[PDB]
Amino acid sequence: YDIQAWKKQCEELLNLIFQCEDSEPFRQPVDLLEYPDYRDIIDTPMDFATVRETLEAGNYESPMELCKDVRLIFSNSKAYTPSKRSRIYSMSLRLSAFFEEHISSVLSDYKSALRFHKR
Ligand SMILES: CC(=O)NCc1cn[nH]c1
Repeated sequence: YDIQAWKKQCEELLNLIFQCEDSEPFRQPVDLLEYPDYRDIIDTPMDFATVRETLEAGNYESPMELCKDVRLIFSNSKAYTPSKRSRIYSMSLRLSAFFEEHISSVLSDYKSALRFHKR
């Protein structure tokens, strides 16, 4: 029933993601000195520290908005990878599976709480 519960649930899931070794390439913005052509390929950079800061600033209205930015981290990795067998891209796929497994109930609970509110 709780329309606000998603926020702390997302904070806890972000804490788990930061503990995951697979998140290391995605914890901070991609370094443009390390990858000079990054912005030629990627229009909208995204990373987990930016997601956490947006959440903590009260700049997400719903977990769907947070989920769209997290999914953008993964699609950027897929777009930038020179190979589907690359190390960083392979880490992104495992991390994506972990994220999707955990975000599912957060989204379902939120949508059901909002439907109850508007009943
Ligand atoms: C496949 C890919 O995303 N390469 C760029 C990168 C390097 N560290 N984090 C991202």
